[PDB]
Amino acid sequence: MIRLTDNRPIGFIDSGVGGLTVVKEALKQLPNENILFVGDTARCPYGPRPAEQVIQYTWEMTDYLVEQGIKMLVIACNTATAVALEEIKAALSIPVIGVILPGTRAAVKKTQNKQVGIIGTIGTVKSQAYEKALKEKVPELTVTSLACPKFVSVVESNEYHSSVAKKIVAETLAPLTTKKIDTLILGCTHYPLLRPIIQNVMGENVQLIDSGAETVGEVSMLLDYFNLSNSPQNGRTLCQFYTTGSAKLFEEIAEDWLGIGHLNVEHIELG
Amino acid sequence: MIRLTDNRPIGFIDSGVGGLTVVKEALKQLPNENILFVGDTARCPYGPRPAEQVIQYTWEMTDYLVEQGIKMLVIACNTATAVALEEIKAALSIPVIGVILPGTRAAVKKTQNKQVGIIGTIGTVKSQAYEKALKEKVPELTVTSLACPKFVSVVESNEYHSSVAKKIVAETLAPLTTKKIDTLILGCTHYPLLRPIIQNVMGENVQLIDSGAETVGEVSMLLDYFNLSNSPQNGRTLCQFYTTGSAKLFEEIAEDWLGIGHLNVEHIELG
Repeated sequence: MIRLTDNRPIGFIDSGVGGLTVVKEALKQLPNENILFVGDTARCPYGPRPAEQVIQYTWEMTDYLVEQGIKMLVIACNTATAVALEEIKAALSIPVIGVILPGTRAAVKKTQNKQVGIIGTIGTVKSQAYEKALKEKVPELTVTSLACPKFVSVVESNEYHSSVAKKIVAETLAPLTTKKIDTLILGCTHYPLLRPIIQNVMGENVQLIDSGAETVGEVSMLLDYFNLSNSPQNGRTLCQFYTTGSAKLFEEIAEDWLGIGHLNVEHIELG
Repeated sequence: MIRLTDNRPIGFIDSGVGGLTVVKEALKQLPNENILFVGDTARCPYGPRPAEQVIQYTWEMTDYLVEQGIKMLVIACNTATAVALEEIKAALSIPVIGVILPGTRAAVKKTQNKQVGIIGTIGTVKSQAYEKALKEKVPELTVTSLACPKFVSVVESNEYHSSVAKKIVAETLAPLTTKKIDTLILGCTHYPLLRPIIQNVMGENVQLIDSGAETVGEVSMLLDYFNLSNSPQNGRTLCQFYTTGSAKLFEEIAEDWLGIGHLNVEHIELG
C-alpha cells in the first residue's frame, strides 16, 4: 500500500514536431509531471524509410531519453509506433505507449451508429493501421479512411487559422461529410491545431477523437498502475525539448503551438 | 505489431457479493471477455480480520482462479485491495488491479469546485483510504467522507428499490447535501444498486463516481497495453461464479443484480 513519489520525467519521442500536441495534452492532463521530448527533425520523416532505419533511429531517441532519466516512454509518431514500438517495449523495463490504440479504443467507445472515420497522412491511411485496429475490436464498424495531404504543411507553417487553412480543410473533407460518420479520429498529431476548422466542417454531430489526448489519458492510468506518479508538492519542475535539427525553428513552432511563453529547446546529436 | 487473441478469462475476487457490480460493468464494457468470479462468503467480511488472515484468504482466492486459467486479476473488495493487493501484484506475473485508485482518479478528473464526497462502509471511511488517495493527487480538495451503515443490508436483502431503501438513503445522506459537493464517490461496491435513489437525494448537479465501473475502464486499457484481449469473433463464451458459502443464496443475489437470467454458480472449498 506504498505510494511512491517519482519525479523522474516522462519521455516523448517523435521523428518530427507533431508530437508537440501530445506534450500539450500532457501539460494539461498531468500538471505535476516532468517532461522530456526529442524531435529527430534532422531525419524526419520516418515513413518512407525501411523498417531497419526506423527502428535504429527510434532506438537512438529512446536511448537518449533513457540516459536522461525518463521513467516512462511515449512514442508520439505513427511510423515509430507501428514499426518499432513492440521491439522497444519488449526490451525496456519502463512502460512504453504508442499513439494508435488509445485513439482506437476511444473511437470504439464513442461511436453510436458504428460509422467511424479517420483522417491522417497518406502514409498512415495506406498502412491501414487504424482501420485494422478498429475492426479487430468491432468488425461491424464501417470505417472510412481519408488522407489529408496538405494539412501538415498548413500546421507546420503556423497557418492553421488562416483562410488558406479553412479552404484546404473544407475541400479535403467534403466527401467525408456524406457518410453519416458520427466519430472521426484525428489520426495525425498535427491535426489538433486544425480542430476548430475540422469541427465546423464535419458538424456539431460529429465527435472528434484526439489520438494524442487519449494516449495521455492512458499514461495517467499507467502512472497509477506502475506506482510512478510525481507528487503535487513537487509539481512540474522540468520541461525540456531536444531536437536534432534547427533549435530555432523548433522553438518557434513549439512556443506557437503550446502558447505558454518561452520554452527550453536544445540542439542535440544522435547516432 | 502482433495483436494476440487471448480467450483466457479475467478473474474477479471478493470476500462477499458486492463485487458482482464490478462484474456487471465488465459484462457491459467488455462484451467479448470471459469471466471468473470467486466470492468467499464463507469468511465474509474481511475488514475486522488481522492483515495476516486477509492476505491468506485473498491468496487462496487468487490461487484458485490462477489455477482456473485467468490472465488478469481484479481484486473487487476494499479490504483486500488495501491490505493484500501490493503483495499479490508483486508476486504474480499477470496484471492485478484494485477498486480504489481508479475511482479516485476519476473523481479528481470530474470535480470542478474541488468539493468531493465519498460514501461507504464505516470500515472504508475510517481507514481513510479514499481521502488519502484523493489528497495525494490534489491536496487542495475538500473531502467529506460519510459512512452509510445500513446500505449494504438493504442491497443484499434485494430491497434497494423499496420505501425502506428510500428512507434509509435520504436520512443517511442528509448532512452531505449541504457541503456544495459536486462529485460523490460510491466507495462500496454494493452502492451502484442504490444509484437512482442516491442521485435523487444528492441532486442532478452531483456527479456520482462508480469506483467499480472506473476499475473496469482501466482493465479495458490494460488489456490493450499487455496484449491480452480476446477477439470479437470468439466473444464471451464463459462466465462462471464460485462461492465458498451458499450457492443458492449467491445465485439468487447475482441473478437479481445482473438481471440477465440464469447464471452458473458453483459451491467450492478454499484453504
